[PDB]
Amino acid sequence: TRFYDQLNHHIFELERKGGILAIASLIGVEGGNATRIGRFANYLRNLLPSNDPVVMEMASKAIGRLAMAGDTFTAEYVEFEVKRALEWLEGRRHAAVLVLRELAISVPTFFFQQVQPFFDNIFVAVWDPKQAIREGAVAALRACLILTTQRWYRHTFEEAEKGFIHGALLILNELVRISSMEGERLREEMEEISLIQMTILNLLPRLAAFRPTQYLQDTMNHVLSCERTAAFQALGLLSVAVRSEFKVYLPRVLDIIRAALPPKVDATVFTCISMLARIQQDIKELLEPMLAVGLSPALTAVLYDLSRQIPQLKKDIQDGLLKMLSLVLMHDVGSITLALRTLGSFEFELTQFVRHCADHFLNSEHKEIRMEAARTCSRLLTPSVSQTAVQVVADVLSKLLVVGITDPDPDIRYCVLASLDERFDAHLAQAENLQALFVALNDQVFEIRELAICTVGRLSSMNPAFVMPFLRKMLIQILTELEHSGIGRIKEQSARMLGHLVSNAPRLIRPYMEPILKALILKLKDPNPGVINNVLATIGELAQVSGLEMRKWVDELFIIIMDMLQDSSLLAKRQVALWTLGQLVASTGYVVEPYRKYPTLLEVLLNFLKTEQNQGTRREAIRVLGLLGALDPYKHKVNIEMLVNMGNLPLDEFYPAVSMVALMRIFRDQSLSHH
Amino acid sequence: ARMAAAAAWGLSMEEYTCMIPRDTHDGAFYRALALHQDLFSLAQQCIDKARDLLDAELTAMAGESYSRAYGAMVSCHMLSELEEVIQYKLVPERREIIRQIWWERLQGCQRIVEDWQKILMVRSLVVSPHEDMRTWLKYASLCGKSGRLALAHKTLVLLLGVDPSRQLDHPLPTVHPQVTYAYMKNMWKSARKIDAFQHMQHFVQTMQQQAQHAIATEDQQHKQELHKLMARCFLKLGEWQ
Repeated sequence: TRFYDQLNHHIFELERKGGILAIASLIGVEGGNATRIGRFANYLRNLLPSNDPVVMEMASKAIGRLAMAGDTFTAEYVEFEVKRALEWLEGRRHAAVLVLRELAISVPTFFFQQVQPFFDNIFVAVWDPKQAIREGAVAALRACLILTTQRWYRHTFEEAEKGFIHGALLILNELVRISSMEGERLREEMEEISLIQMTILNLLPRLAAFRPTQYLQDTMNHVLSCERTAAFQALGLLSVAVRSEFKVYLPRVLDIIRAALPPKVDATVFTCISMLARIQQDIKELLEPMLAVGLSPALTAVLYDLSRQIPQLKKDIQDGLLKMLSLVLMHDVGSITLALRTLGSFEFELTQFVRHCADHFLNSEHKEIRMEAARTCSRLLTPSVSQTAVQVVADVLSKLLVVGITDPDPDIRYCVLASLDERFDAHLAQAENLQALFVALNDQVFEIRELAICTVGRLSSMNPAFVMPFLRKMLIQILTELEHSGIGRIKEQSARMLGHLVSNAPRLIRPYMEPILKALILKLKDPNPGVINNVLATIGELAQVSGLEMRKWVDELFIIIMDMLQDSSLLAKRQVALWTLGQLVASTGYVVEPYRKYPTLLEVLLNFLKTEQNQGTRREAIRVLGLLGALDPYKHKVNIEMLVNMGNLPLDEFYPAVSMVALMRIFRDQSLSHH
Repeated sequence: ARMAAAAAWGLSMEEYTCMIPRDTHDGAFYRALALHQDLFSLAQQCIDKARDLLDAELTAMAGESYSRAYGAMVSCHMLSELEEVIQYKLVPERREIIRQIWWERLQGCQRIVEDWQKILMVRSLVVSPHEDMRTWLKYASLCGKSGRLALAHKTLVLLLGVDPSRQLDHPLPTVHPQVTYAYMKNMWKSARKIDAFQHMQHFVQTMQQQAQHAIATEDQQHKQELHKLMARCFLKLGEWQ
C-alpha cells in the first residue's frame, strides 16, 4: 500500500483534480484500512483546509468513506476531526464545513444528541469576515438536523427567523427539509435523471410544503434581490416537490435564464428550464439555444436527461442532438468518441460516418482514444440495411480486429476484440472479419486467441466455413499444448480458451466429448485455479450436453470435483465446483446416493451455508442440497469437565485438579509457543 | 391467507397469493403460481427468491443436529421440483429422464403421507396420476390406514374410473390388476371380510380366463406377472379361508 499511502500525502499537498479524482476510485474500493485510515487521516486533517470545489467535494466523499470503516482508528478519526471541525466550521479552514456534512451522518448514534450545540457553534463561527463560513458552515447544519428523522425544528424554525439573509435563510431551508423524509427523497428521485442565491431558490421547493404561500411570495422576491441573474432551479425543484403554483413566478424568471442557455451559474441553467415541464410549450421553444451546444460530456448528458424528463419533446431534443453529434463525427479524434457514444446509445433515427472516423482513429497514437473509440464505434454501428452499411460494419470491425492482432498493447487489444458485439452478428460472420479472426486464432500471443475465440464461438452458428474446422483444430491443439509444450502462465490463458471453444459449438462437442473429457479430466487431475476453474466449468457444460450418456465417468469426475470442493476454504473461487456438481448430477441422472457412497458431500454443503458470505454461493449450495431426494434422518444417521470432577471429591483436592487439567490442556497445544 | 391459499392449491388462488407475506419461503414457493400460469420468465425469479428466502432456515437448525432441518430439506427438494417442471416442459427428452430420477428420489424420502401429498401436489403440474401409478399405489399402501382411512379408497377410485361405494354390487372392472387387488385387500382390512373373499375368488377366476389370451412372444410377460399375482391371490384365499 506504501506507494499509494505516500501518494495520498502528495496528492493532498498539490492536475490536482486528476490526482484526487483518480485516487477517489481507489479510496473505499480497495478495502484496506490499516493505512487508509491510520495515516491517511493525518493528511486529511492537516492538508484539506485550503481546497476549492469540486475537488474538495471528492475529498468530502473520501472523508465519509473513512468513517464508514468503523474500526478503532476510524473512531479516533471521527471524534478527533469532528470535534475540531465543530469550532473550525476561524476562516483558515473551509474543509471543516464539509467534514460536518458527511462525518456527522457516517456515525449517527453520537451526532444525533448534539443538535443544538452545533447551532451555537455556527452562531459564533459565522462572525469571521471571510463570509465563507456564513454560507458553507450554516448550510452544513443538515448534518446536525437530518438525524432527528431517524428516531427540535418545531422551535428552531422560529429561532432561525428571529435569532439568525444568510443565517435565517440557510438554517430555514434545512429545517424545512427535515420535516419529512420526502424533503430528501424528492432529491433522490431527481438524481435518477453565492450560496445564498441557491438557498433562497431552494426554499421555494420546500416552504411550499411546510406552510401552504406568503413564504413563496417573498422568497422569490429575495431570489430576484440576490443582481437578478441566477441559476433559477427553484421553480423546477418546486414543480417536482409540489407544483405549488410555481408558474406564477415564471414571467420574472424565464426572461433571465434564457441568455445563458448557449454553451458560452452556467454549470446548470439547462436544469433551470427542464424541470418546469412537471410550460411544455416554452421548453419546446427554448430547446434551440440548448441544442446548439458543443460536444461536451456534461451538456450532452444534461440534454439526454432532459429527454428522459420530457419524453414528448424527446424527438425535438434528439433530432438536435443527432445533428449536433453527427456534425462533429462527420468533421478531432479526441472529441469524436463522445459523438459516437451518444449517437449509438441515444434513441436516434449513421453508417459511412463511422467508416470515416474509424479510418481516422486507426492511424492515431492516442491510446486512450484507440481504446475508447473501438468500443464506442461498435456502439454507434448498432442501427445496422443497405449493402453499404453491411460493408461499413464488416470493414470497421474487421480493422479493429486487425488492430487486436497486430497491436502489442493488451488494453487496446481487449477494447477492439470486445467491440465485436453480439448485436452485429450476420456482419461479423462475413469473410472480411472471420478471416482476420482466423489469423487471431493462430496468433503467437495466446491473449489474442483467448479473446477472439468467444466471438468465433458465437459466430459458429452463422458461418462454419471460417469457424468450425478451426474450433476443431484449436480444441485438439490447445488441449494438447496445455501439457506437451510445457506452457507456464500462458497455460491459464489456454485453459480459458477451453469452454470458450465448447459453449457455442455443439456440433463439435458431442462426438468429441470422449477424447475431450478423457484429456480434460486429465487436466483436472494434472496439477492452479486459473486452469481448474475453466476446466470445471467446461466439464460441467459437457455433462449438460451429453446427459445420462456419460454416467460411466461420473464416479471419477464426481470424486475429483468433490475433492476440489472440500478444499474451497483455500481455493476460494470453488463455488464453481458446487455448480459443476449440481449440473453434473442433474444432467446425468446419477443415482441419488452420493451421501452414502461419499457422505462428506452433505457436510460440505451445510458448511458452505454456514461458511460462505456470498448469497450466490449459498444459493448454489441450496440448489445442490435439493437436487438429491430428501434424506430420511434415520438413513442419514446410519450412513454416518469442571462439573464432571466436582461432585466426586472434596474441594481441597478439586481445586488443584482443575487447575492442573487447564494447564495441561494448554501445555499440549502448539499455541504454547507464546505462553 | 396461508390457509386459504393452501386450500386453493388442492382439489381465489390469484387473490390468495397476493395476501401471503413475501419474506418467507412459502411466499415465493406459492408464487412459483408462476408454474401454474406457465410464466417461466417469472417462475425463474420466484424460484431464485424462494432459494434465498429459504436460506437462513437451513443455518438455524445447525444446532438441533439437523433433525428438524429435514423440513427445510423437503423444501429444498420441492424447490428443485419447481425447476424440474420448467425443464420438463422446456426440454421434452428430459420428461422421461425425469420420470426415472424423480422415482429414485421419492424412494429415498420418509414415508410421511403429508410430504408425499406435497410432492404429488407439485408433481401434478407435469405428470398425471394415471401415469405414475406406482406412486399412488404406494401412497395408498404407505400405511394400513394411510394418513386417514379414506384416502386409499379415493386414490383407488381415481385410478379405477369406477366408484364401488356408489356403484354397489358392480363386478370387478377390466382395469389394471394391481388396483383391483389393492382394493380387495382394503376391503379385507375392514368388516367386509366375506365380500373381499368372494371377490378375490372371482378375481382369480377372471385372471385364469385372461391368461389364455396373452400367450405370445409379444405379451407372455403379462401372463408371467399374472401368474405371480395368482400366487399372491391364492395365498390370500388360503389365509382368509
